[PDB]
Amino acid sequence: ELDLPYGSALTSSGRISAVTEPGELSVHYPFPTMDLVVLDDALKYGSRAAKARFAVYIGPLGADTAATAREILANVPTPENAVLLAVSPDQRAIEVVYGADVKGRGIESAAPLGVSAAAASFKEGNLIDGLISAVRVMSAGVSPA
Amino acid sequence: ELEARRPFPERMGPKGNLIYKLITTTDHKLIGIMYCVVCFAFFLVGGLMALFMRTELAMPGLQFLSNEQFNQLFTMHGTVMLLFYATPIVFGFANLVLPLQIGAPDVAFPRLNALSFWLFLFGALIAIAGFITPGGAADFGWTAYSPLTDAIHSPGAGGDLWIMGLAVGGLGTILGGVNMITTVVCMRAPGMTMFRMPIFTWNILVTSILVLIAFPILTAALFGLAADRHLGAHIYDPANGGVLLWQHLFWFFGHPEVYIIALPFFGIVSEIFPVFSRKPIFGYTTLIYATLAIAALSVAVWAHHMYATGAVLLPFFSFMTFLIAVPTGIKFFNWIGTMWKGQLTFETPMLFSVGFLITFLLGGLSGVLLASPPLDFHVTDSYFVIAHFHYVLFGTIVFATYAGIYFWFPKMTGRLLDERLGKLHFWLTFIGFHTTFLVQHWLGDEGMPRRYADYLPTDGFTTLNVISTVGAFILGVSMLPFVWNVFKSWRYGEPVTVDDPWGYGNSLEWATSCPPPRHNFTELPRIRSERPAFELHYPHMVERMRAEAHVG
Amino acid sequence: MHIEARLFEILTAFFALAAVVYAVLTAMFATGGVEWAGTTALVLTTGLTLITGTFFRFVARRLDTRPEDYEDAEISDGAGELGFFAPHSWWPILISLSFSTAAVGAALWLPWLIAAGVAFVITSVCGLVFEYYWGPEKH
Amino acid sequence: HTGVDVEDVPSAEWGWSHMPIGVMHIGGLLSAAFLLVMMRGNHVGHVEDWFLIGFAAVIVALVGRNWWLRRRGWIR
Amino acid sequence: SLNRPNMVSVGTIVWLSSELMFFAGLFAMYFTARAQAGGAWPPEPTELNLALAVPVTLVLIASSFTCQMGVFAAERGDVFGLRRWYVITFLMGLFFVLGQGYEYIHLVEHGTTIPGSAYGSVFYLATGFHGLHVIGGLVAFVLLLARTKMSKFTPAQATAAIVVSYYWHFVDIVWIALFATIYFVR
Amino acid sequence: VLGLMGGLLQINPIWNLGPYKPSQVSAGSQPDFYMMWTEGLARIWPPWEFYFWHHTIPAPVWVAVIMGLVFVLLPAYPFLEKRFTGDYAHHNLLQRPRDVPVRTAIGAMAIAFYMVLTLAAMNDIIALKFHISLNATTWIGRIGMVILPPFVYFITYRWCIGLQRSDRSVLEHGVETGIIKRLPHGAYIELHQPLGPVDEHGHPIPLQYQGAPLPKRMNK
Amino acid sequence: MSTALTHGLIGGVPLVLFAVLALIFLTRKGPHPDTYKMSDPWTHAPILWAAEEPREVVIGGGASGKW
Ligand code: HEA
Ligand code: HEA
Ligand SMILES: [Cu+2]
Repeated sequence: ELDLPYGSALTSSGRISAVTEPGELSVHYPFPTMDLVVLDDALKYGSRAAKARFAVYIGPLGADTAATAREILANVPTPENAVLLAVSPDQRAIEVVYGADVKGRGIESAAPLGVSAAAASFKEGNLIDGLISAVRVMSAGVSPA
Repeated sequence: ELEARRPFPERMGPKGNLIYKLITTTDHKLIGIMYCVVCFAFFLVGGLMALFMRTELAMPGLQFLSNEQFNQLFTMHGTVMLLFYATPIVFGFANLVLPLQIGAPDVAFPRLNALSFWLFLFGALIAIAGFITPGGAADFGWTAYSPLTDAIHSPGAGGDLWIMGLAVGGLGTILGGVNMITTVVCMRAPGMTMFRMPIFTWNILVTSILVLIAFPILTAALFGLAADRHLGAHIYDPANGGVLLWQHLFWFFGHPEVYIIALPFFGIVSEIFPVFSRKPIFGYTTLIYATLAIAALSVAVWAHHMYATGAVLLPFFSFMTFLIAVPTGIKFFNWIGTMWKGQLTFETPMLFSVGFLITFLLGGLSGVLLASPPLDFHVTDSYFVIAHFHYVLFGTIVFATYAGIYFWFPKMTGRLLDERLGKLHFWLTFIGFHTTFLVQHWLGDEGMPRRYADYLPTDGFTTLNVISTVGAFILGVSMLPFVWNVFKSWRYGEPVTVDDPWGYGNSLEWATSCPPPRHNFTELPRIRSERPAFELHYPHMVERMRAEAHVG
Repeated sequence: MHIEARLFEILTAFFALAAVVYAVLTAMFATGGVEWAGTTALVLTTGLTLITGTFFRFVARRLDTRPEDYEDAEISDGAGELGFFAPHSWWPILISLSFSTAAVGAALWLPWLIAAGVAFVITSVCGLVFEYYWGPEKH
Repeated sequence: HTGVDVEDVPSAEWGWSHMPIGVMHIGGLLSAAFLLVMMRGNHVGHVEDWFLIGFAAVIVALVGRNWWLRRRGWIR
Repeated sequence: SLNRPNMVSVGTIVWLSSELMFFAGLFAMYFTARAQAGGAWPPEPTELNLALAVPVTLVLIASSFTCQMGVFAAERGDVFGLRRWYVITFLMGLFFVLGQGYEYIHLVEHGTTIPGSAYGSVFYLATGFHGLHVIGGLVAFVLLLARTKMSKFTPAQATAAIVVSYYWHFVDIVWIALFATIYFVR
Repeated sequence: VLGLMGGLLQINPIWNLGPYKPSQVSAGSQPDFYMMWTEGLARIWPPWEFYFWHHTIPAPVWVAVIMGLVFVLLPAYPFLEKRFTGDYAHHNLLQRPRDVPVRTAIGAMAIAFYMVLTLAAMNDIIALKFHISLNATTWIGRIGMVILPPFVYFITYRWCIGLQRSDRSVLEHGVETGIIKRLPHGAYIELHQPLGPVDEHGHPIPLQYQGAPLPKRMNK
Repeated sequence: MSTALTHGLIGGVPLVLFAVLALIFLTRKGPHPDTYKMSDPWTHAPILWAAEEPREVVIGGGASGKW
């Protein structure tokens, strides 16, 4: 009873079957591919060496920023053992949230470091680049447990 | 509600993910990929042989080759290009997209599939491994005429390997055909009757019937030839009717072969046209009947290859080839009608299909010109014939195969091939091809027969050979963009996170996830026509599809 | 199945017509009489299509309607349990290797290689046929 | 053990599963040098040295590609 | 679901048709080179002993009925009748091929050879391939019996038995054709 | 078995030969198959000699040192492996060759080297029966001696890891039975069979690997 | 016909044609969206990227900073 914007159709299962016109894409990420790849292996190999999902958020936080960040953290598959990094380029605000299960592993000694590195890299206009730096430092900080 | 994703899908895959799955596999998708890759390797080998031939044929005089080496070159070129690249690519496309199109989880016999693939590969490797013999590979023609392939003439050890490799490959092809017929007949979705399945599937069924009719007789002829070579079996002596017997048997095999490698690509292009024309396929049942007619007629024209022997009944075969010329015409007109008054967009598959149309029309015109005996009395065994069958072969296999690759790459990978590289590739191929093979009509009309390694400067036709070799080198350079595009776009390249990346699709394969799961389906739609995915993605269109389906 | 049988009957009719016409047109008007090499191929391709069509016809007459042959039907009709489709197996590549050994032993006239190839083909085919029927080991 | 990760090699704590990469790189270079020097004492022919140089060039190209891709972080 | 028309049956039928085309090629080889040799086209050193060609044909024809009785006992779920009938069929097929080998020996003894004549070539090449098909059928019989021995009897075994049975029927009738062409028409 | 094959097959018919005389020779001069590698190494080693003051170092010296190096590297392997891996504990349970990819690859490389050396010893027989040039076989051996071992190493490593992954897949899920169903909303599943306990919704709980082989066919 | 110029054409025409066709086609714009530059506002939909690595709502800490 939703809109299904001109091509989507709900199947006999819950799956949606979307389409695309011959001359467009289906991602629309305003970043180059060769930086998406770098952010991806950062996010994967740093999560291997720390036993904790690392996430990244870029949308707006038009409220109490920490409230909204911990509202968002409930969307990671295992939020209790996860580390999220939120960024709002309009409000120019950085927010790092933890989980209850990931703590006592050297996290708060590393969150301000990551925030400072992300800010120092953002002050020139490098979004993906600062995200990479912050993920690197926080993943190198947290210990496996 | 937000929903977690990845910045970019994974590029390659874990270590040890493929090599053992490659040996024990039984799913048709991996086997189709293997088919395609090895067939393109063999295509590259054959093309290299052709480039050697061209660079010798320019500049009168034997610069770096010999007569023996030239004969081996054109023999192996013809053999590889016809039997180790086209006949298996047919089954490659079949194994790729037939079970998806009929809505089945697998092929009928899943281990016979792998058996067929491995038989093909090892037979090809056996037949090619005659070049490491000090005497060389087979040196007779591709056709292996009657007393020249005896034991007295052609005594080397390359002809034996030739014969045995062909036998093994033929066994593999017969098994593949059996599997395809059984799959199309038995395993089918619970809603679709046989007059709702796509045209590609019908062409594959008919081609499999032709394979079953044609290949066993070739195996019989080859066993007779091997008996004659290794036991002195007096089967093909000219003292008996041994010279014309071989020709009758071989051509009864060999014309159904060209129609076998022609029909499924007609299917491919007929399946690509409506997606980019935004229209239904014009004359469904008409196309089915034309396919059946071509199939029935293809076995009773075998002797239009033996006009110059003076030993056949000319009016019969001449008239019946004139007859087989018609259904191809109705097929062509149905394609043009499907493109008529639509909304055309020229992405790479549509571009390659239009190129196919043009090239095949010219080739078929030259062929129907060739079909009259008093004209074949002059142009046979010349370069006119070479230009003709190169037009038809190229325009069909090469162009329709590139179209099929650019069309079904996402449905098998989840990525998208680049389009600028695709356009560059198409234009290079088109220009080089039409510049390498056009002057050969004139080159062969004036006396220059096929299979000559040298000629004299006092003769004419020394500039036309230079133009042809320039074109051949352009065609050779035209393959770098394609392999670069495939090498880059398989790992990187814009991912596909939806069904049907070419909107307005049909055929029930664009109704499942872009890389299909194992067993190909998580749910099926209700089937009412031959465009089920189109009616699934645009439910507000069935009233208009049923209302105005008969204006014309 | 009703349409497959009709297809094969059409093909058999045309092939028989062509065979008879060719035979009687080369009995006269030809250099040496009946041609004897295309005639045979034509009668026996007629026989091929005839065998297949007759089998399909019998199976169709001995069968009730099927969700595939039937229009008007829905996906809840075919709900059930299909046959047995073999998962992973490695015997095909060994069969192909054995057959290739026998073939290369027949190309170069080497009888010992032909014997070895035939033995390997028998062994590999036995392995393929018995793969899903060997019981647990007896200890 | 010296160390690899279990998602790469599932049985990493049951047996030796890692060999350093410098061994493989320098071994490839040494084998290429052996192929190149194997054409000393040219015995009346040059069909063989074409093959020698081709195989050596292919080996060097593979080693160079691997080294360059590892140096830029495209592999691990 | 299971779409009652069996799958193995369709596969075996289409493959049998292809093999018929193979034998078509062999027949076409034989008929040419018979229109060439004029007069006594079987050369003088050959004489086809009919006193031994008929018994083997009759034992093959009887083996057909034996195989049919076997598949009859198979379609109802009892294996021992199948085993008995198929052992009988195997025995008499072996006897047929042994008699054929004996005729080959006595024919080459004082006459035709493959490199000696054209008739000898076409004769040996038309009958030896049929002999090879018979030997393949015997191997199939042995394999099927072992498979029935090694596990429980289910419908799949019945399907295997049926398809082997009518493959053997095919080889039998094609032999009937070969024999009627070679020995009686001449 | 030994009696049968000593009665039915002929070996070393010395009477077809003659007594030894330093002036006559024949064409097949091979030793038994356990010295063929020594002969092949002597055949495919290039002619590198050194001539300095009043002396000469011929080519077969190379064969001598290579032979000695092989015979010295064979008995000293366990100490090399324990020095390189650094594992000095007692062991009474064996390893499956698929759990130790590096050692399996080393062994496969050594076996490939041995096979190349052994086939390079029957040059004459191979080039005569299979129609190949003799110089071609010499160069094929001389190049294979360098490019076949590493290729075999690479393939064996990847193959071992593939086998490990195939084991982990049947540990996580159950044994594939090969039966297909259609699931009235047109879905195809394949009816796995669990090896242990099951959870609330029918999926089996994954097991842990214990170094023992796992069944792959339902009839076993 | 003047062996030098035959070799010259055969070696030069294909590569020249490749050059013109590449400069014609490979210098256009792809369908990829052009990079986002932080001087200007952010209009794209919200983005959430997970790690996916370890297979299978009480907060433990936090931090902040505003550039
Ligand atoms: C893959 C394909 C392929 C195809 C499709 C064809 C198609 C045809 N071929 Fe060709 N042919 C070969 C491959 C192919 N051929 C090969 C490989 C050889 C020789 C090889 C060898 O000898 O070594 C060969 C040789 C060959 C010969 C003998 C050459 C000889 O002298 O040696 C002849 C004529 O007898 C012939 C005829 C035809 C005809 C009549 C068609 C017809 O199918 C085509 C009809 C097509 C049309 C496009 C008509 C278009 C229709 C309309 C537009 C309506 C127009 C109506 C009128 C003009 C009436 N072919
Ligand atoms: C399906 C088939 C097919 C295809 C695609 C081709 C492709 C080509 N053919 Fe071929 N040809 C035949 C089928 C085919 N041919 C047949 C049947 C005959 C006659 C048979 C005979 O007489 O017996 C024949 C004969 C034939 C001749 C004349 C032989 C004779 O003298 O009579 C010539 C050249 O004039 C020729 C040219 C070409 C050219 C230039 C291509 C170009 O299309 C190919 C361009 C290809 C490439 C250059 C490959 C690219 C290669 C490189 C990139 C090298 C890279 C190398 C490695 C990586 C290994 N063909
Ligand atoms: Cu001709």
